[PDB]
Amino acid sequence: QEISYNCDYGDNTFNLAIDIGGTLAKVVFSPIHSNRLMFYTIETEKIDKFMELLHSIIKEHNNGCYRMTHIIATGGGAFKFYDLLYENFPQIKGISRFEEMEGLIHGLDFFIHEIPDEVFTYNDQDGERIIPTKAIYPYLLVNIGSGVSILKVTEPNNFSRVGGSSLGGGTLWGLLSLITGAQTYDQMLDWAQEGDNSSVDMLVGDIYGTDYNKIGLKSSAIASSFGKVFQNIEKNNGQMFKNPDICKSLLFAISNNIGQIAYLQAKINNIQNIYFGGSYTRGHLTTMNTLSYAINFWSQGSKQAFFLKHEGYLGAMGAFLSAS
Amino acid sequence: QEISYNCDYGDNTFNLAIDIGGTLAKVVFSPIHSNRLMFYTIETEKIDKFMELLHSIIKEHNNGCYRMTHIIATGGGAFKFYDLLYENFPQIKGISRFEEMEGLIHGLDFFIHEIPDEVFTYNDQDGERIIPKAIYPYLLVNIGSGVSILKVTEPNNFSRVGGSSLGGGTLWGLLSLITGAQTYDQMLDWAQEGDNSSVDMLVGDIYGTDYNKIGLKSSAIASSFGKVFQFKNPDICKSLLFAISNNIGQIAYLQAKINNIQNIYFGGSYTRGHLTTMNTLSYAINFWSQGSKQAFFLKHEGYLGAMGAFLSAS
Ligand SMILES: CC(C)(C)c1ccc(CNc2nc3n(n2)C(=O)CC(CN2CCCCC2)=N3)cc1
Ligand SMILES: CC(C)(C)c1ccc(CNc2nc3n(n2)C(=O)CC(CN2CCCCC2)=N3)cc1
Repeated sequence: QEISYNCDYGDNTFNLAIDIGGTLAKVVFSPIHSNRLMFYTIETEKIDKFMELLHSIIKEHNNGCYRMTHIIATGGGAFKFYDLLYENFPQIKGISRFEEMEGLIHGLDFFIHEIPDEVFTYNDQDGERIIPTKAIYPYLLVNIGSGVSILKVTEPNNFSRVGGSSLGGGTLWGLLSLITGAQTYDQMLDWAQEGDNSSVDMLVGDIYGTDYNKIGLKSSAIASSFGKVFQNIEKNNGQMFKNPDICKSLLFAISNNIGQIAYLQAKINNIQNIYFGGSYTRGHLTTMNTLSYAINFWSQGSKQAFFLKHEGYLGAMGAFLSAS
Repeated sequence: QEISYNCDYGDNTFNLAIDIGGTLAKVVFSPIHSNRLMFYTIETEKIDKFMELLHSIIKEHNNGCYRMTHIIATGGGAFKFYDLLYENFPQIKGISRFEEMEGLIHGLDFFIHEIPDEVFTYNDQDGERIIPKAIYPYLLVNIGSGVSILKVTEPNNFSRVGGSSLGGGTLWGLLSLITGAQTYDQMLDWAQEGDNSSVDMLVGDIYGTDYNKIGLKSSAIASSFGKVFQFKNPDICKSLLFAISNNIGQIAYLQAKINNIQNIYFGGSYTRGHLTTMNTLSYAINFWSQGSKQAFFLKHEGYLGAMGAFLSAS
């Protein structure tokens, strides 16, 4: 989903920014003179195919001219696959690394300051609102991939990772894949969307028979994700539970958890604006709503969720920008 | 698991404190003049048996005298099963209600101040240590089905500052449906035997090395179940126990940090003298605070609310 941006092409270098995660490898590049930023994603585990795509991009978008190509790598793979990369691209101007947290922040900051129609709020009440993007700072980034990293940015170039969590997209995809046997992330999202978590979850209402306003929770609030199930090829003979219900429950469970940790991190760091990055939302309305509600709920309106059109490309984008 | 205590039998009343939670129904009482505190737990699912037990207790330890029995009920069951309670005890001295967070805190604070050998620390390196102002402020992480978190800054100054739906229920639920484990006990056996890297993506899997710039070694868990969408039940168990326990750990740390708290007491039905769990929770606290915060555990971790209700009669 290309972006129009006036790039500086003064050094006549074709910059291939790659971000090789645990699961997803992202590429950001701009054919010289195009004023277009282009983005692809392929699985990390298809490492061969990832390299074919890289050669293919040089072939088609830079006239097969290796000598003018600079590879800039970020994410774990910048170390882990560096040798393989150096070996597979003998003729390039060079392959260099850019630090992962710097990349994320550099990419996000760029989108926040330079790309119209990139940053948006979303809940079910309000719909989608595009932001017309130094009341920027400080801001939080919650980067949801397989796992979750949380970074603060106090000002341009001043950032740090303040924490993270092992309960991310990878937990969601993994649990629901094994349990319900969904084959796509899309399919589990559709299953979630039409499901009912109250079949598998304990609500406050189940415990109290009513609201619990003294602690600020309604009957419908979730007390225990999957709380009803102990209290009741393999799992198919295990299952007495609706797959869509399971998918809903676990999507709420993980999102709400991310929401809470984001909130707590924002709290500590006196941040109002929370940006969600990574591969997790994917413009999925329910997901964005759950995240926005969690932030709103915990902050009582005082803090705000934000999403990004190019949410999965923060790292690769930052890497790209470093090669200036 | 009786505590011996010098109670005030000033009212001459048999005070029967109950805390009916979502899964667990708890009871604390003292036979008059015994100076004994007694504790039983029955599943909420078996509410009828819990009711039968309350009758039993009155018959056995208060001499069949309903007239001098005062029930103090807390937990959501005090609301949801009010009708059953009144139906069971129309003729007792009173059925009082005590608010649940106040009961938790009153229970905890009494155990911290008054009962020797109740509060301990535990990890794999140092073993169990019994602890014998410097008390406040403190945190309570109450884990049953879900999680409540409370801050207590002075004797009668506390609040629930947040909570989590990812509790023991999430663990028992996923592990029971995925693996087939019968009991919380047999999850810990499976987990004891387990290697989580089978299903968890580690830092070392992503970087081929440490990421010490962010303070994470190659063996740190980047994504629980992160290998699963590209399986040994022991591995699953250990993965999810880490997943849930570390999360609770992190959230406890963050809440403690927001509130400038050093000491974090765990209550509920989750630790239950399970060494691994207690180690996991301690380590998370340790890790996130670089050793400057501390997990504490309680011999009667499950009875905080009943205990606080019991004390409200006093
Ligand atoms: C892909 C990449 C970047 C390697 C990665 C790694 C891990 C995760 C998510 N997992 C995670 N993140 C954490 N985790 N676990 C902890 O256990 C503690 C923690 C903070 N801790 C650091 C040391 C000082 C004390 C505070 N941050 C996401 C992405
Ligand atoms: C049994 C009993 C006591 C009924 C119970 C209920 C819920 C849970 C766990 N679930 C949970 N706890 C939360 N949750 N979710 C939230 O979503 C938000 C939240 C705090 N929020 C409320 C409004 C002001 C800002 C802070 N506390 C455990 C035990």
